[PDB]
Amino acid sequence: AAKDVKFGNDARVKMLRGVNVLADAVKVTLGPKGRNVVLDKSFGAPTITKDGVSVAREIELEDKFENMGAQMVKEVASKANDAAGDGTTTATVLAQAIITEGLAAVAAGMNPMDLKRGIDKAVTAAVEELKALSVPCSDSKAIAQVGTISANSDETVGKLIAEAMDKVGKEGVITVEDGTGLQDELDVVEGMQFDRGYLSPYFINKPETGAVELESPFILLADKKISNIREMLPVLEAVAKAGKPLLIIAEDVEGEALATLVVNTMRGIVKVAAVKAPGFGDRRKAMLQDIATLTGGTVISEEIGMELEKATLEDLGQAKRVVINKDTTTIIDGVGEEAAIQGRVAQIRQQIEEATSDYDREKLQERVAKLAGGVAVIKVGAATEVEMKEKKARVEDALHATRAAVEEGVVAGGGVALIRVASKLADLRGQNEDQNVGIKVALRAMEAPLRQIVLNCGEEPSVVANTVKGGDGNYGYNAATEEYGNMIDMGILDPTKVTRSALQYAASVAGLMITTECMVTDLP
Amino acid sequence: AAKDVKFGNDARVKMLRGVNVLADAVKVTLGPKGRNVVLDKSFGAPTITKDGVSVAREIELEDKFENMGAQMVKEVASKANDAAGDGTTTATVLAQAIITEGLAAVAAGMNPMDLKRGIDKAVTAAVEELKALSVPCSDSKAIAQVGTISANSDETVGKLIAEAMDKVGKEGVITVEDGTGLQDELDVVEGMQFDRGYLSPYFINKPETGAVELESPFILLADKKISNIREMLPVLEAVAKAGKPLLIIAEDVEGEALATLVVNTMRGIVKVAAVKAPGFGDRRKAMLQDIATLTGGTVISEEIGMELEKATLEDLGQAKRVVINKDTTTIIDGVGEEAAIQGRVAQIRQQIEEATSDYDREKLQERVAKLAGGVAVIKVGAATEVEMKEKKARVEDALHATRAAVEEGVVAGGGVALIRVASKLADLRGQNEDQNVGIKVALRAMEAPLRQIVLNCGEEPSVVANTVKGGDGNYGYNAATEEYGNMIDMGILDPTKVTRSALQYAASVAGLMITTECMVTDLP
Amino acid sequence: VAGGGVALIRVASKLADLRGQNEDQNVGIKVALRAMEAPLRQIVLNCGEEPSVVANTVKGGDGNYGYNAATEEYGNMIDMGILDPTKVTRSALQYAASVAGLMITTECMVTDLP
Amino acid sequence: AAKDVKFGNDARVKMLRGVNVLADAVKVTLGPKGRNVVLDKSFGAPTITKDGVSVAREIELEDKFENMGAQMVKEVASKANDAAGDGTTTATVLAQAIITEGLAAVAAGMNPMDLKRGIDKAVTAAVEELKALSVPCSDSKAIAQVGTISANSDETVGKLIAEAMDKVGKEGVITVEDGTGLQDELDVVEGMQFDRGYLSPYFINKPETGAVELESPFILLADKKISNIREMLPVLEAVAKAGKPLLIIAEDVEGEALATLVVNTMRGIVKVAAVKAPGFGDRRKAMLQDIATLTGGTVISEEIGMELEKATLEDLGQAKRVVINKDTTTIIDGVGEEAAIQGRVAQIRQQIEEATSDYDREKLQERVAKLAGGVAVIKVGAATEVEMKEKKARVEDALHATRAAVEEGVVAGGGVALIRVASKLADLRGQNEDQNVGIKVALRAMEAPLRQIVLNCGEEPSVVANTVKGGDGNYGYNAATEEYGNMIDMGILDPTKVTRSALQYAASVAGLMITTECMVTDLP
Repeated sequence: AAKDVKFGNDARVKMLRGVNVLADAVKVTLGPKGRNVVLDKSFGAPTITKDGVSVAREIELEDKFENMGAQMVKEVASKANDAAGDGTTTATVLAQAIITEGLAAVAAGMNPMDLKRGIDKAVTAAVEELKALSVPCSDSKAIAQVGTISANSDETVGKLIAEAMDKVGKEGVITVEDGTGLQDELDVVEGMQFDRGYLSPYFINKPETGAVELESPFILLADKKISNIREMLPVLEAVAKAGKPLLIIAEDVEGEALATLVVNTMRGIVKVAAVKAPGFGDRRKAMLQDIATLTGGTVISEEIGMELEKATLEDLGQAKRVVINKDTTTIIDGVGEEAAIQGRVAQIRQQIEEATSDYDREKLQERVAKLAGGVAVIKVGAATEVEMKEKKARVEDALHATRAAVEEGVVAGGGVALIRVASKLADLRGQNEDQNVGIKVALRAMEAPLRQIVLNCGEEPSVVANTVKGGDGNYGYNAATEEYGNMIDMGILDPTKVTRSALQYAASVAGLMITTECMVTDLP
Repeated sequence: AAKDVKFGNDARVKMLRGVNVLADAVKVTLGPKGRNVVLDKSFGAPTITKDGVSVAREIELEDKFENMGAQMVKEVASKANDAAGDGTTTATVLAQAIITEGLAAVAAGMNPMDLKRGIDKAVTAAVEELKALSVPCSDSKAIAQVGTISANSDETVGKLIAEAMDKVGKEGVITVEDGTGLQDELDVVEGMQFDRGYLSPYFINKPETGAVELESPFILLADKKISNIREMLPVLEAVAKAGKPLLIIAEDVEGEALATLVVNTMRGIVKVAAVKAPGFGDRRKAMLQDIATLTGGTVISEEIGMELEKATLEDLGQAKRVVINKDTTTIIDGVGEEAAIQGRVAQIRQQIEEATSDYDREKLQERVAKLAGGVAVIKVGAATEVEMKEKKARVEDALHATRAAVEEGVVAGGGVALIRVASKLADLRGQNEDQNVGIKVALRAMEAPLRQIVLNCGEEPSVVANTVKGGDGNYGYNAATEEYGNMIDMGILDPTKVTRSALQYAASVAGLMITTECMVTDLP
Repeated sequence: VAGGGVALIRVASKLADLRGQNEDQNVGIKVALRAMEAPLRQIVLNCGEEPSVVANTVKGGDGNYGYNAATEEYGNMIDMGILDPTKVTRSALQYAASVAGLMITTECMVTDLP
Repeated sequence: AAKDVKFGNDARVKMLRGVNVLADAVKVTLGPKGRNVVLDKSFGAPTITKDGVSVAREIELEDKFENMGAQMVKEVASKANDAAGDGTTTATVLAQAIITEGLAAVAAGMNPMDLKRGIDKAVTAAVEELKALSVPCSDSKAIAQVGTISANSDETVGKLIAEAMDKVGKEGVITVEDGTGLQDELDVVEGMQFDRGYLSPYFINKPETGAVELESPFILLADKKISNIREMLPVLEAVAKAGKPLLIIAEDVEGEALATLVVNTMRGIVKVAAVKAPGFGDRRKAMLQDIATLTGGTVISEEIGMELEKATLEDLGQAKRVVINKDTTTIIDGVGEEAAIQGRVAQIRQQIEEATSDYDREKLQERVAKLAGGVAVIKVGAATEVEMKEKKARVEDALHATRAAVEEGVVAGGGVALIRVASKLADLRGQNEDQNVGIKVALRAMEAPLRQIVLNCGEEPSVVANTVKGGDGNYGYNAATEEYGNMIDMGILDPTKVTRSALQYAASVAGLMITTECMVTDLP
């Protein structure tokens, strides 16, 4: 198609304008005094929300260049929430601050590349100071406290998360499902989790979390790439008959088969979802067999001369639930008999001994950890379902937050960590003056979220900022109570992982935009 | 699609103009001297109505932002009518008053959140004062009186209702249906009512009542989430023969299945409605079986491996009638054997003995209450179908009003209760000045309905308001007769519940609009 | 009195308990008190410093303590030789309020046609 | 009249565009390879010129704001030529550089006042480095070299100027006239010069110099301020007979009288020009009397009761020539008797013995130096009238430059003094970073003239700039011969006074414009 090509200053102003729409929309929601955004729906009543992730999702602009800006920040910022379970909005206001100052500078005649290098130096430093400020969360006393705080002072939720983590370990797999009737339950079931996400959205049956959820599905395990639905049909009919869901695991699923499957389950014919088999090379075949043992299926490989058309319901594995992310798949309550599974574990566990290589040994260890590890399942009861769904939501958010803490610790929330960390870097320098301007740009940017929060409250951002900078450690401003003090003690905190991800991703995309000299889109 | 995004002042005035159209259209109908609204139809001659709910239903605006506004108040205000059987028009004029003043204040530079907090404080204060002002309706004399007043002073109607409540209790389930000839009938039948409403509008075949009404329908009881109508087809085609309607009670009806159900029943192919199964977890399955017994159907649960395709007409339950609200499902005259039903009752009642907890007990007592309780059916007699249909309608309204009265009592109608209550709160204060302005905003808005009624009467609203503020208790202005005095004595009253509801939902949606800083909609 | 507008903001900071006959009157009072911060906020603004912060710091101290905008230094304004005659500050405030009062109470304007 | 008022950023770009037209116009004339600018005249053929002053005089822009900018730099830059006899184009290109960069910085959010401070520091430091870099012009051999170089290498002009200064001293008054024939002449005559200029333009009959030149005029001396032309009329008519011009020396000539004089001398009858009496107070009356003695006139003062109405041709003074600048009046060959003049010298010289105060001693010394010192008249001869006029011009120019050189010395021309100095100041810092940017702005600005010159020569500006920055002292680029070397040795030089003046006035106006936040003009 004939394109429209814009260069330099213009490309930059269009982009700025697009992200300004995006950020100005999302940042009104920041903090406890945050405002509402109303999002129209063609059918039904409009949606009222304080959730900036939702708001971001809705933003698309008419002008193509402006939309490019908005969509760039939108995506890279999504990556923050994806990593730590939170921080997308923050990533966004940071991005907006850095880009505004950065562009100002570039247009003022400073070198885009030197500015980017300075920004990134400042960010690296900031992440280290962040490691310094972080308060560790390690014994389950801290664990339960953190979960509790994230649950909005529900101590039951803290007790719960901590019990789960002690049962399955801190790195162990934990699931949440609806409760049976007002008492919580906790059980370890046969299960596994690996890093492969859906091969396409539209498989998503749980739009809140953006995930795939299947109950008691059969699971198809085939070691080959599946490009054509011609091989699949008999197994698909056995699955149409047994009226159960189905999970496809292959070397990959592409093209004809992929489109036909998406179209098919979206039209409600034979509900199916597909993900890639984990890993590559020989360990791919092996892990495929591991999952087979866990779920009680048989791997179908062309290598042994097995064909997918002659495959039946019997060759398949099975489990009670599966949940699939953008990047993660979790298999819950697998049917495979205990003999097969623990004997397989013994095999691999002996392979750990016979290991001639450190790498190989560790790969085998990963495998036994997953297979033998099992899955923690929290069933949330409330007495009257409303209270249950609410609590359950609270439990899931708290869980993500607690995992982030368990990994990297917690820091003062409400953006005082960022403004703190930033207050310490004033002496930071680069290789030349442009680099230095880049550094100062980022430091000023780290003041943005706290200032937005303070603004939504009707207070003067510069004064609050001044007071917080004047103090030390985790000293900051509690926007909720309008009270200064120690932010951890006052129970206002973010996982260190969350703030780090927010700043890093923000700075990444801002750097990319600051260094963009040309844009290409289609003509209207 | 590409969006249009508005901020702050711009979006707020937009919203304001939208709710002003809705309210101004709706409030012309208020009071005894209320005016007519003419609603166009593509087919035939237009509708002339004094009913503000219908008017509300019709309002949709050309401007997307303005439409969002109107739709918001429409949605939250509709709820008062949902709860109390009345109060939606009131809620809307109340809301308009709160919104106009509130946004006015916001526009002056006051803190939106503080305005909100102050409004909510005045509303809490007010609901309490309403309980203070409230007059109990307890004995069946007063009950019959309230009924007679809601039927437009038809004592037959009062007599009938009081007789119904005496047969099934004040909390008991009561129904109204067409009569078999001139004279009324009253019968108690096996039946149940639980709080789950239609899973979608468009299921409504009776727009006067905002209800779904099905005669001699089949009932499908499934313990499953139903996502795919392919599962339904044998059952739906089987129900398409025998030419009877179908009620789906399941864990939920989602996506494809729901969409197809809506479409099919709206194109007249098979009349169908879907509702959520009551409760959650295990006791959900228990109640489902309760319903199954009541209707002589069979619950289809995946747990033992039953599939919906393998369901036949015989697995379906039946009743002479079902009625579905937004929040309610009521089943009338089930086919279930008296032996079966009574045996299930016996079982639950012994389960009550072994109960190791009060919680378990109260839940069971609720269940046997429903099952053993049955349903009162009032058949309205007339002589000439026209008179019957009319009287029936009046009986329904009176029924709803009387139930609202038995629950929370009655207070002086004509919007004078609200203004009385506001006069008692003149000293109410907040944490700061903006909070105080919010309070005064609410107190002043509470004068709006009365003031409107009086305007429609062609009288001077301020003078009447002033005179009413000057008196005490249930002293107020009777607009029909242009007479001041004791409003309860004059038979002009509202259930305390509907006035409460109107005020609360009004303040709710108003609070939300006052805190909206951004709106996102599609492009024209 | 202390110049650079700190006399007006001092004076204003002492009147926080001033109340009128009703709420609109109360609003009148706060409008005017808040207005008295305007000259220093402006002075500070032209200097490229943050008006709100300086204002804040000045209100916190007492007497003729204020901000010297020339030197960016806090202290005793009079001791720093920075002052206005009391008469000029009064006249500025009083006349300002006079015309402002008149404009606020103006309901109609008549001028010739273009 | 109603005004158009622009603020801030908008106003600044208006100014920027205005000085951009002026400068881009003037700066093409700069190199020895400088280009031509063509100036339309309504009657006859257009003017082809390389004189940037001439170009500047013509520039007036349609947009009132753009015009304000242009006129600002135009006026203060004119002040440079006025001080040193040269440097106006330089001042203008310098100003354009500083304004462009400075406003860039301001728009990027740097403090206007701090940028001004930084610029002003850099210039003060630079003027010092310029003084260090300066070469003295002291012995008359050096004086003759400077004159010769300024004369386009005519050793005759150097000879002339040196002989002239030797006749009258370094500070003595020197004038140039038409020669009476081939082979120049020099004579010292009775004459004087004091610093008072015309009281108004439009008195100018010599637009080339922008000066007043009157031949054999009458001189009026009044110790009064003249507000009304009625007192003047008999005197104006007395001057009207004998058909000679008239010089007014008074306390002042104001309002009606001055306007009427400008007007009358503009209609071509009664050619007259007016100036203030030199000095003020009592020393002014004394000095007036000195001029009276020199010219053989009589002071007319009201103190002794003399009135202008009774003044005749006899009271009027006389001289062979008078020349009046914007800032200077010089009177050449007065009719006063040698006795009168030398006797007045004796009066004052005896007053010097009696002085009990040093200040008075200095003032009297000033007066006898002026009186007894006389005026040098250089009469320039050549072969043909044309050659004579050409040479006369070369002599006038050379004299300006040589005077400037005797005062402050010479520095490397071709704009390399500026770029040299700038290279010496690279380490200079201010009180904060904004001040630093100010400093770098001015330093960068100092390269602009040389860069312009190299561009006009068709060579690469960055490259030449660089090579000159690499050497030391008076090392630079000769644009004419495209040869690098020692600029003074190659005979390419500017008086230190003109380069200094240029940089200072340029930075002056630039400083003002950068700190301009509001512009006010008339409506179109």
